[PDB]
Amino acid sequence: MNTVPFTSAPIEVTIGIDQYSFNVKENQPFHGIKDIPIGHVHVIHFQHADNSSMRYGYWFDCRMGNFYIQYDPKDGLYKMMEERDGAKFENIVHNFKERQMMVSYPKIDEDDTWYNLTEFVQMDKIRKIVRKDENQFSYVDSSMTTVQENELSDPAHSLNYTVINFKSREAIRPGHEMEDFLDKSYYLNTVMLQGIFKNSSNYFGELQFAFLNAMFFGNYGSSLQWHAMIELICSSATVPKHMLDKLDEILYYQIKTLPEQYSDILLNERVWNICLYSSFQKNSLHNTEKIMENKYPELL
Amino acid sequence: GAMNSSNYAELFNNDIKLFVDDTNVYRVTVHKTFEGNVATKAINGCIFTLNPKTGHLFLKIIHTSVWAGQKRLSQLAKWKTAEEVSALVRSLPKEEQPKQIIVTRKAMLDPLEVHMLDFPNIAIRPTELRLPFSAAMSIDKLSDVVMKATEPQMVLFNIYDDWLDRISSYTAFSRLTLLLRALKTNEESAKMILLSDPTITIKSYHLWPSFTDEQWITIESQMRDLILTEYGRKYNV
Ligand SMILES: CCCC(C)(C)NC(=O)c1cc[nH]n1
Repeated sequence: MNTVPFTSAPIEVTIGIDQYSFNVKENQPFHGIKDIPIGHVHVIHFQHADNSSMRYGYWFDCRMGNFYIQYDPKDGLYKMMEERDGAKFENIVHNFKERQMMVSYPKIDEDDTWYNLTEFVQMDKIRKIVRKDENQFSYVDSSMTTVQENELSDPAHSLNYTVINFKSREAIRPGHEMEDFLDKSYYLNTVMLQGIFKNSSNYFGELQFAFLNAMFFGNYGSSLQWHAMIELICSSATVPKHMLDKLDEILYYQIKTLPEQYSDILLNERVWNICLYSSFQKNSLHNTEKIMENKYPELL
Repeated sequence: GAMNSSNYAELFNNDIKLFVDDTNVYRVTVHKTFEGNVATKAINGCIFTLNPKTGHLFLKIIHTSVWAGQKRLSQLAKWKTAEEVSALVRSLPKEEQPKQIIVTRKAMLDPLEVHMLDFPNIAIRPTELRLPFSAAMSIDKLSDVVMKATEPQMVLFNIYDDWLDRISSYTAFSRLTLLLRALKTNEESAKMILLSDPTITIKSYHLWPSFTDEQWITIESQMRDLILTEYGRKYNV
């Protein structure tokens, strides 16, 4: 069990920790979150009660350091910081735990949701998408744009997702124009998997990270990336069987977790109808198709 | 973006552009088999690639051999079109290459865009105009060269004959669209109008008859009448 203590809670805020969220009143005696799953990345996120605009948060892995939250009244946000003094940190956390000033990450008999949503997500890969090398954790918010969105404006504050563009020289071999545009296997398997990602785990990790930033921060460029990565697989006629089976599980848990009331803005009708009903893989995503048809039949 | 009634004079400015029409690329006759099933037999086709300012027509003849052993021919035809247009552009000197290519059917946009990725500065555009370029195969000399081809071939024509010596390219394009619309709505009647008078001939190096200015006005009026008529004969009006 790891702990993310808070110095204090000076402004009223809805705090999220992975798929959980709870309200802390302005100046409430609240000192953080304990019992956090070692072995998982996590995301702690914030929506101020007074400005629902700008959801923001931090991706982190407690194995990489002792992290805490402290509100900054100048920049107006709850900031993650690393404490290098291990004994100081342990002492602080023990005091807050003894006085019962921390909420507990729940560990529920049946639950694998968070594992299933972050199975392939790695902190080291997050830190390459989100560039701020002096910190071990990564800040994301609603407004950050992706490298690809900037090509079509501050680079330091961008999401460096892998650029996917179906009408690009990278995607289309000279002389195989029709073949490569209608069957994207060479772009998936040779360019992206063998060439850029190295393996399917890294590809799925970025896909899952893009989904989670879309869902937790309403980050539009992340939603675009998630759908592009789904569409690149579904539009490939030749995909390893283990990748299709794993994609079906990945998407099943993402669709299961999505708030029912955000489906209209987080799900692209064209991509999903194409993927489930027109694409090469229309018959290879049984779990995803079943939950989509039972939970969002209107989109289809 | 799209080309329509509001930006019509853009066709006749000094930025090189080409229309591309693919409606005659894949052509079939549908017939019964001995067993009473239906089958198709391909016939030769053509890509209609036209500079509307100069009248230059790059007629790429599509011989039926290009379909042998291929599936999904209507889809392939769009990509073959895009392949041949891209090859044409690459064959032209840089200063002759188009700045825009306008496709007459939206289904050509992605095939052409993908084939032209090497030319990011050439704009690929659709149009909202309903242009009657399918009727190109009603021009006897164009139909003849297509049907006689035994191999892939490109033939260069000026679809305006010598009209630009006397009229502007706006007027020439308007004349061409009127003639082609008429041929499309009632080919027999339109051809009768064009060739009824044996004293007006077609020069060996031309496609249309050698009408005087006054005769063109009469001809053009007869084509309008034909189109309005058929529009009545059609809708009963
Ligand atoms: C008095 C100890 C119990 C605490 C106070 C830590 N619960 C919370 O702070 C809390 C706030 C919102 N949800 N839970």
